[PDB]
Amino acid sequence: PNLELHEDKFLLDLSKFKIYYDNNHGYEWWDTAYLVAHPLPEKIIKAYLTQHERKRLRRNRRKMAREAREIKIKLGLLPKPEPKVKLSNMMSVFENDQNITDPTAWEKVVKDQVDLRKRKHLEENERRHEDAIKRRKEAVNMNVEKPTVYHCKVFQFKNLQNPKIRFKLKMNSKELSLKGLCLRIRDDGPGIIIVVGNEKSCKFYENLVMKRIKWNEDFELHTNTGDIKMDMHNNSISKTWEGYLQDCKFKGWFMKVCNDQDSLLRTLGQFDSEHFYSP
Amino acid sequence: NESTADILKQLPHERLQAVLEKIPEEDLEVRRLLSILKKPEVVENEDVQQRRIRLAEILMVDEIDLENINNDFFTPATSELIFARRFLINYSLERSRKRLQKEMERHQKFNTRQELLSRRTELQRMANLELAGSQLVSTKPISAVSLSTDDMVVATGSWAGDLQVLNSQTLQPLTQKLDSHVGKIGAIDWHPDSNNQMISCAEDGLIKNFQYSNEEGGLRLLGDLVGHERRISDVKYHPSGKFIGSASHDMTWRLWDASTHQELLLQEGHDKGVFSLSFQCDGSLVCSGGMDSLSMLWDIRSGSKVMTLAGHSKPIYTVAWSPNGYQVATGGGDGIINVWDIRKRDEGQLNQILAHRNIVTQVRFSKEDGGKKLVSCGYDNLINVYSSDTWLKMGSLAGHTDKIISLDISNNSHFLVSGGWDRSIKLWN
Amino acid sequence: MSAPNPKAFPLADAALTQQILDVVQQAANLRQLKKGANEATKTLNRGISEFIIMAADCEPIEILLHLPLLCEDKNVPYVFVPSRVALGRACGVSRPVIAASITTNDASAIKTQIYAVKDKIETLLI
Repeated sequence: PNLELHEDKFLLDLSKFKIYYDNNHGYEWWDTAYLVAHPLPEKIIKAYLTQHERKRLRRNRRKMAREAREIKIKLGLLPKPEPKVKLSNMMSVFENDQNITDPTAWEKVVKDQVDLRKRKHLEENERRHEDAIKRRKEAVNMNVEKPTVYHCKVFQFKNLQNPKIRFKLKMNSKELSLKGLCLRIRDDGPGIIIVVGNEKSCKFYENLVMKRIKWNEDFELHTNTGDIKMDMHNNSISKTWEGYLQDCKFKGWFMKVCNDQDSLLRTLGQFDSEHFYSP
Repeated sequence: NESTADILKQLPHERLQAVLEKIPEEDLEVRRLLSILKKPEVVENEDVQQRRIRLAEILMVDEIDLENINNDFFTPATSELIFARRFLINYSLERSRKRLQKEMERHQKFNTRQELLSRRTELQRMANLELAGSQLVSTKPISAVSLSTDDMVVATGSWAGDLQVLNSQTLQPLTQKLDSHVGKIGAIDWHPDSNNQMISCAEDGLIKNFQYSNEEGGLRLLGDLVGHERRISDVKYHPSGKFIGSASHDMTWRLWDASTHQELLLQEGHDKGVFSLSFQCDGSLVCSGGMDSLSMLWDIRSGSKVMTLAGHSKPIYTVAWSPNGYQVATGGGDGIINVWDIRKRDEGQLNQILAHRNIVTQVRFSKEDGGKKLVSCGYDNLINVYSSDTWLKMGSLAGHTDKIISLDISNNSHFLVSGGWDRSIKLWN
Repeated sequence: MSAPNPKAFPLADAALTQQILDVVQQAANLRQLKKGANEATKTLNRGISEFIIMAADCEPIEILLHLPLLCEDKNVPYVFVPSRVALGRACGVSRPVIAASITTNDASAIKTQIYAVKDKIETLLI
């Protein structure tokens, strides 16, 4: 008898064994060939650089640029530079423009002049900021390129009833590109969580499930009629395994509900994951 | 108009800046040329525009041209070994026949109720187990421990590769220690019969046949085995008794005789290290685990690679055969135990216990009782107990403060001895 | 490659080397790193080290082979990375470097990269 125990597997089968044995003709499917002189040999990134290679690069990069600009002013492709002026330098620049003659007209020019330079600093910033976000969209378009190995985790808990917990688990899974699934028994019945991704992703998520979120905390749930208290203090979480898998057949992260402990397996069964559940 | 453009053209910055616009613009396109041109594909921090400039700067200096111009045998020999294969066949065939018959006999009684009681009892027994004592050995972690066929004595190998033999029940202290000529011990094994011999493999590529003398500490080398270049990870005695098979690192598992100390078979076929060799209880077959994640069966008698098992996406450290003889179990860097039963072949194959986090070192079946329980050890510090029918995890035990290199279990199944990075040897109830 | 030195062990792969050398340099800039043999050997004797990185192709290799036997007594992980020239760069040095020891500060900024990599390395020591 029995079921979660899965004793069902202990029980012996005679026809398979007898049928096998008769077919075998005595001694397995190994030595059937026997009832062989030779023995066989059977066949089959980033570089960094130092402080001094930054200077030299920064200076030899800068030098070429400024000297090239220098000729452009000689050759006359480019405006001759006018003096920079400030509210310090203001007084002693006797460039021909209304210095003592118009006193407040020369206040404005310099004060306006100062702000125009700054405005440029601000502009270079925002323009660069904006460009990257367009550039970001190319990142969005880029499509994964499979990792060879898939890190994974698995978690197991008494209750998931709190919605605030139900919601985070949907976000972060979609936020971090974690493949996987979640299941549980009915509503109040316990369950399991599965997640798979690059090893950096999982670590974030693992931190969330254990150290950030409080599963023992109490919440007042909403029902179809109204709001009621819930005490989950007994509920707890702990990790089972983290490891490595030939392929992750999980296409997307799909939270679901199962009434029994069996279709729950058949759910995972689709993914050849029956084993990940522990009674 | 000419002299104006020439001087501008003669200039280095300008000379570069003209070249920058003829080179394609994508991360991948830019990258491919670099690796082809052998320079570093990527530098510390850089956006692609900075990456692109580097190309130009490299293309300029060498005066290199544009991306345009840029772009199985049968081996004979060893008749004498050939003789042995015959011996194996005579021994193997009889043993297999006996085994199958015995298995069949069990089937007839059924009377499920007794059995299903038995499993429950076993699980309860497993639940209870605890430490008895610790103990010490050395200051290097303990790489191998093994129990004699009478289960009275343990041998413990350090990384330092010195073996002291301890007294099962009490452990206190020991009988006597020896610092063997070798520095880093792979595995240690007892001959199935006499309880007079051991065998030990280690870093030096030399296997040593020990005579364990009575109650004396006068453990005596019987002979050394030569032929191995690299470190030897595992070594086992054929179930028969005559032959020792050795499996090391250079893609050679070597079958050896005890008496003559000769190389009976030099086998090849893995493409990196081979970290374990197991012999299966009828003495018909050896399964080799490897660092290339390919579990590869082998028929000793024909010397034919039989069935390759693929499941492990990291190196396969232990390969534990089952007493029944139709099942094998493997473990690996990936924290998985695969259990493959060869009879099904078409559609039964591998049941994966998800066991442990952080690797697996040594999986052990329970010797007596035909094999039912599994016991395994990873670096998770825990130690596990598994059914061989459901492969449901039953219980776990934590008495170690550090990681566990290897563990062996009492023939009755009233002992469990586990040894550990932490340098103790801990007897489990 | 060339024949990787048989005494080199654990040898990090390609994917771990990127993860390790990156931590090295990340520590260099907080000056939690120590470069070279003697500087590394000093660390273990004091007891501040986290793990040692060594060059696999260090010519001859016997000059650093003492570190492993010292590390095993102080219970400190270690690995070899495949070239010295690469390890030279990560420490911020023009020139080849065969060993390096990250150190301890438990207020550190990078603390969580380190525990990450030691966890990976100790796996290799089977």
